[PDB]
Amino acid sequence: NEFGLMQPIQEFKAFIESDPVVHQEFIDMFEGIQDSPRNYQELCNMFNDIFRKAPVYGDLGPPVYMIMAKLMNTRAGFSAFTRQRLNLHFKKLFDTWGLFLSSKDSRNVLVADQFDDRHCGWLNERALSAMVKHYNGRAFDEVFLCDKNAPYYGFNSYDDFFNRRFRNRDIDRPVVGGVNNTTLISAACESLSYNVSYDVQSLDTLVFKGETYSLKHLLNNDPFTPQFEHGSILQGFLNVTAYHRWHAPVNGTIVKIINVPGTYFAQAPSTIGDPIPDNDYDPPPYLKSLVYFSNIAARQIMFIEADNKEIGLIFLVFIGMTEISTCEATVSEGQHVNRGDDLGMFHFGG
Amino acid sequence: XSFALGLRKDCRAEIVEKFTEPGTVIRINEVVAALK
Repeated sequence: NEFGLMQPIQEFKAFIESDPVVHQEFIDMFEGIQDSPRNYQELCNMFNDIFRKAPVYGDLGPPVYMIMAKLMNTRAGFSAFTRQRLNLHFKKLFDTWGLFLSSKDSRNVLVADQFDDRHCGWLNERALSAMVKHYNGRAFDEVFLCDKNAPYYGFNSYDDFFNRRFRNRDIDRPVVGGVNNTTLISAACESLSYNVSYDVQSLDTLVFKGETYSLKHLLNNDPFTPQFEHGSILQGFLNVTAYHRWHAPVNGTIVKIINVPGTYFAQAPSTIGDPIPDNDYDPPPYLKSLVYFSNIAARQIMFIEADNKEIGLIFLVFIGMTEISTCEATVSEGQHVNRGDDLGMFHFGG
Repeated sequence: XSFALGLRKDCRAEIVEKFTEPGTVIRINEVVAALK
């Protein structure tokens, strides 16, 4: 659209104004002397520009997170961001944004241009080098499937680049031990370890108590949930620099795939009001909340039956964060997967 | 973004110890749990 807010944002604005409680929550979260966005009208206008552009390299997080972080860090923000009616609208905004990100016009950030002193396109050496830091001296065009002599490294869209494939996984990311060893469980995602919890449990409410896993929440009251009581969970975080596809953690059968509406902007209540670092080392509040919002965030639950009956039923949970919250399975229930096979991928979207 | 792997108590596959320290690199497809 050419003039005015994209209709999805306009509907988003009208929903905010249609509920006195929501409307006041969108005033209170902006309290104190502010910079842009200073109110919810500026926030919408700013969404209107972001959703017409692809992200660039340079900030700690994706563009909507950058402008939402200060609002997330308030009681009023956390309150609006944990209403399902408002989160339905976010899903539509980010889903619409993903359309542009799958179009060929999103490739204008697949360049070496340095847009300013803090930002540059994804084909600039600074960005290229960041994405191959854990690949033992091999270059981006060696690790990933692309054409270093083609415009945009041959990618069709920002989403094509975001979901790039390994050129030779058996070189760069081997299935350690071989597909035929059924005693080993592979990592489903390229990531950093974030947490491990033993003897996991369920909680009646998700406040105080350590901001921990609650199985009945994380697994959306699935009937399988009791079998996982007293178990263990390993959680990882996927950076800007990280491959975003999912690989099968075991040889096995896809039992159950469940997509769960959830939050996009909810941080742990014990972090509200913590300082947001301006350096690149210290974690900001939302990034200290991954275990917390794994219970409530927009997510996809995947139950798999390992061919090896000593492993048996396992769960994967793929957890969204802000505008990167679309969880796409590329496998079907009843499908058999071999450890390391494509399982799905993350997208920008709702 | 984040992903979580969940294992049952009956499951005797055990998480590799080095991943209990936050910030450890997880290379996709590498071993994050094994049966003893």
